[PDB]
Amino acid sequence: QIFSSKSIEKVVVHPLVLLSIVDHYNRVARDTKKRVIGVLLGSTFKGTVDVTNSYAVPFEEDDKDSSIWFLDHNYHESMFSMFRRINAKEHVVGWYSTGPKLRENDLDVHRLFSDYVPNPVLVIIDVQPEELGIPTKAYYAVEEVKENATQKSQKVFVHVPSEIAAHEVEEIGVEHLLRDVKDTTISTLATEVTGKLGALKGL
Amino acid sequence: MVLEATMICIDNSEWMRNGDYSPNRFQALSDAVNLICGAKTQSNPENTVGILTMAGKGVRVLVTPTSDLGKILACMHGLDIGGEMNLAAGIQVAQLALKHRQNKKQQQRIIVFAGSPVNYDKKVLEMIGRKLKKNSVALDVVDFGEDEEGKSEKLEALVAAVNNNETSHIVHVPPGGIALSDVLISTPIFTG
Amino acid sequence: MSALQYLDTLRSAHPELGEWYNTLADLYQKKLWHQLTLELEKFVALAVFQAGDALIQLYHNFITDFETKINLLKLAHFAVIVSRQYAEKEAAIGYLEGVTEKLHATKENRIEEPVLYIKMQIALFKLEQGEQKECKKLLDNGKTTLDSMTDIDPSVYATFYWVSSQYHKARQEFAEFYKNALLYLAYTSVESLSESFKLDLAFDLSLSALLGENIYNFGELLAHPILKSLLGTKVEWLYYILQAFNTGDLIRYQELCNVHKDALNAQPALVANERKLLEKINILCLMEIIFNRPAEDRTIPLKVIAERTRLSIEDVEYLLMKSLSVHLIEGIIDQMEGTVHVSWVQPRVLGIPQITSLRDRLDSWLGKVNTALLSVEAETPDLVAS
Repeated sequence: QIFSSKSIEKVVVHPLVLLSIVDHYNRVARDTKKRVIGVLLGSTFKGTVDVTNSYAVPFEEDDKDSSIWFLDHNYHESMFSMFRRINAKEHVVGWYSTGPKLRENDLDVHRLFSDYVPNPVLVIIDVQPEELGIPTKAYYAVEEVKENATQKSQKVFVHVPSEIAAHEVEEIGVEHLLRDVKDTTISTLATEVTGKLGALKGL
Repeated sequence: MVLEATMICIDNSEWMRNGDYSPNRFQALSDAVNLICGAKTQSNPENTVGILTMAGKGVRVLVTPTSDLGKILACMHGLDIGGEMNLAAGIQVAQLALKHRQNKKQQQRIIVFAGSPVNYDKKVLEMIGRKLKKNSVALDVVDFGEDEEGKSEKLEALVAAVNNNETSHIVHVPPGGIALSDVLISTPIFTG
Repeated sequence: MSALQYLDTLRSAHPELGEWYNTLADLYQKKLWHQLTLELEKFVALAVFQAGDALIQLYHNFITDFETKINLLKLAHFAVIVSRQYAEKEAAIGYLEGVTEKLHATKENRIEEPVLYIKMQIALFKLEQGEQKECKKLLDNGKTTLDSMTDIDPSVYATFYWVSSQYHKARQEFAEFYKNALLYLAYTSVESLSESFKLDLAFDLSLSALLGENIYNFGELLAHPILKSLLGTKVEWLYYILQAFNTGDLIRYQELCNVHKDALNAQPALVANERKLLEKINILCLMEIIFNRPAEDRTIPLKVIAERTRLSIEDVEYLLMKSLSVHLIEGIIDQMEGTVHVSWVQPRVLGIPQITSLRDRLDSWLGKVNTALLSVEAETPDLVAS
């Protein structure tokens, strides 16, 4: 009866978030291997995190000392107030990271951020995806008490399912963007055989 | 006015619980930190002020830089004083917290409050100051309390290792009934 | 009466610690309380003063002044160390109740952790008095309090699981002692303990696991270094018995018992429960037997189970339905040919050789996938070009 914090069952990531994050990475990290960090805004319902909007939150991390990471809260709380004014329905839900892999300081970022949300979600988005799949991977910190006595309670990020769905307006905009490429005349089999074959390449 | 990112490296060791300073050393330091936050915010609304505790079970960052004076006051009111200050680890985590930057254009300034004797080798302080010099982080050292022989020399050596175009100063506050805030007001810390 | 005068009197009493008393007095005059608590932790850890009432008077005349400024968990630790030194347990219980009432009067948001700590020490003290029902009530209340608060000091978990363990030991509940003390060794660092208590706790935990009903996972037990601390002692026989249990070797356990008949006779707990651990080791032999087989041959005749278990048809079936009923296993058994269709397979305990075997298997299935993909690619050209 200790886990009264509603476990995060799934996270739904919508396009606008990904587009904003990609533009942030381009503006801040087009020609550098620096990662770009930000804050995720939205509503959580029945264990599902609706990540509606996100905004750029400038980030530095020393290329020599990974433990050191320049992010500040002034603009963070200012934008909380300003956006919530604009849209009172939304509230902060998480912080996103633009990169292929986690880093240890992601844990302290999560710790500092959880002061704003009791259940924050860390989403890693690969700005340049090479694998065939969803470019987003969701995480939330869990205090795992290892059965070994000599180690204190360590907070470990636990993967949560992440999904991509687009609102009717976002779906409209996406198809308007994707007409020059996308395929709707594919007879369902071509799609299913392709997906099975890709899965075989996976397993 | 210059945009500055300041992290107030607050000690939480025993040597602020002495009643000799003002009515209480810890209360005087809390008032001084609040006044410093107010002055820095008044200089520019964009200024960032952070808080760190050197002593205890380990150096903990209570409030990484922020301008919400409410958060700063709340965290100062909820402080559990104690421990032996870790000046080396304290300054390392102070660099960790001054690289807590939204606006990359702001400057890095460390304000160090030294109330307890420094049991740290000169060499370690010198290497830490040289790392700060490489990182271009300004360091302000506030030496307060009873002046035990050796603490002042170590602090001055660290300041010299960090001194860069007179951007780092050392302030020695003699023990007395004079409030810490009054002395800090006249120091170059506020004038910039 | 001034605390400084008390410190001077004790300094006169014990010149050997005059320097430490001078440091303490300097901290007091300089109103230095927390590093004073650290030096006091060192002072109490020095077992020199563990014999005498000097520390009781020290608390009464010194720490009452710092109750409002010292971390509450450290205050609880000092109060418990003091309570341990009272010859009369009822007086210590009253003292603990008084300090809990003072902490409640303090009215802080963190009173619950040290208060739970002290309450659990009081419950342990009544356990030493045998008042089991009050101990159980306090344990339930402590569970409730732990549930309501998070981010607790791990020492609180450690001490609570310690006292609950002793509770279940007095209750002779080997299973719940085993679980709670495993939680303890999940929370309480080994290096902090003395080897004597390490051996004692290892002995008790191994005995509980042997007698802990429904507990068959000896891998974790075997893994913890407390048992490695048993190596080189008079109780290596018990570690060997545990290894035989984990290996399901009925014969191995047989000569282990035969060699150590005296030692097993030296402990009445094992003598009376012969049937129970006999059944347990039979079942472990059965589970490792099924483990040896692949998942493609989870049908096994009852006869082979008998010879491996040396145990009769009716009793083999009894053991099977028992280890299927306990949710240890899931499966079906066919009597007509006398075969056991287990849907029972586990996943753990293997080494470098099984890693190399999985290497061979993964190379094999990579080849299978390769031939499938090559068949697809050879079929495509005549068919996608139309």
